[PDB]
Amino acid sequence: MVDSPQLATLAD
Amino acid sequence: VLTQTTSPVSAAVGSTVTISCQSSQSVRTNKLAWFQQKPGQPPKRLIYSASTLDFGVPSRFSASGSGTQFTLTISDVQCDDAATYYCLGYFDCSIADCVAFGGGTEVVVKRTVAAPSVFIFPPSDEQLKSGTASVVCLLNNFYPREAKVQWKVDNALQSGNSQESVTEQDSKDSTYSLSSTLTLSKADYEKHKVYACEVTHQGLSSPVTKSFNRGE
Amino acid sequence: QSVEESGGRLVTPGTPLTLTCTVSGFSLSSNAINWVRQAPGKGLEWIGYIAVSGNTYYASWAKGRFTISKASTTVDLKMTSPTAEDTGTYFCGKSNIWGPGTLVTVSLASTKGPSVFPLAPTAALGCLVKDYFPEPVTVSWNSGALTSGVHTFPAVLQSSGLYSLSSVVTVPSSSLGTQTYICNVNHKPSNTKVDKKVEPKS
Repeated sequence: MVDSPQLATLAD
Repeated sequence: VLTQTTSPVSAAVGSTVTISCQSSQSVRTNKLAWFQQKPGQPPKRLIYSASTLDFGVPSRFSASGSGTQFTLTISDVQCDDAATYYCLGYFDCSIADCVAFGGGTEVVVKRTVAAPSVFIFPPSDEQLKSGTASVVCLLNNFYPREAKVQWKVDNALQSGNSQESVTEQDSKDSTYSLSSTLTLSKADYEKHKVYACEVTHQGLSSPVTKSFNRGE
Repeated sequence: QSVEESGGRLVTPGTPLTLTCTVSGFSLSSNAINWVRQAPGKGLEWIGYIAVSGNTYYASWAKGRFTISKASTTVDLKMTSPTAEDTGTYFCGKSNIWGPGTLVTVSLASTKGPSVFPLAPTAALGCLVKDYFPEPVTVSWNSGALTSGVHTFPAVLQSSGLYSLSSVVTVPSSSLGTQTYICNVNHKPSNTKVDKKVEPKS
């Protein structure tokens, strides 16, 4: 699992 | 630093607006999003991945860009779009902050010119019974926002000692309202007779003064 | 689905305050959570996030001043040593999902209930909600029966360090005085509720 703030991709 | 079009941007219903977002340092991948925020409310995402609309978002909104130039376009601008728009980008952590917001661009809805109606309110006996004294001037339902409010106490121009609050742009007719409050000590208030509020605005062919005499 | 922040309140400078984001309708095991804030009138500022792994990341300016952690259903934001600069609304969330925000006030001033003065009277009438601390206050009219032509202005911070605001309504001059006009002021931080009647003087 890579670390991502989930802000500019569709995180849903 | 993400730098955005300088506020405000005003446009009329049906018109188009375009908001720029420029990065001093190239944005990761194409990981950029656009957010909308109205006052008192949390932010809502309109775009993600630079171009892609979120679910439920009006097709009026569009966006493009890469590297260090991004743009949000609002076609067929509605009264509903009066808000502040923020871009947000990803960056390499260990070169800079992972995430950054732009400065934000405020959008105003252009409307036909509408004069304020002015009301002056003296200090309540209730307040004067206590130590203090506030006199309030009300400018109701006007466009555009720029308006001069000058307080006079026995023709003495008051400066630096009032405060003004302005409402957000009305959802139906796009008008503003404004309250200005002049605060004096009761001692000072007792000294003078004529308290007046003078208003200068586009929709007024000549300034309007609303005034009252203390105890009359 | 949603999230909700809580724990915002008035505290003195240096008082280590923790805020809480409560997840609902999705999982912290598959989702990341961000803290964002906003000084009153100013723009949005990213503070940091916590990945699904548990790894935290912070803005350069936030390092040392802020600490994020996560339990099973909640995410914390510990403010290490708050100053007056830290006053503002704080939002938790990611992507689509953002809570109503919780309001943090950092100051030396004491909580203070407002006084409520009438602004006596198409016609205008109102209420002056004066000298309270901290934010916010709520105002309505006739317990929500009067909504039309109402303008409740943003609060200002006065010379004295206390807040003031005015709520105002425009009504037909015919209705005064057939119609009762009462303003409903609530300032939860001091549990002060007040229903002030507003009428013509003389």
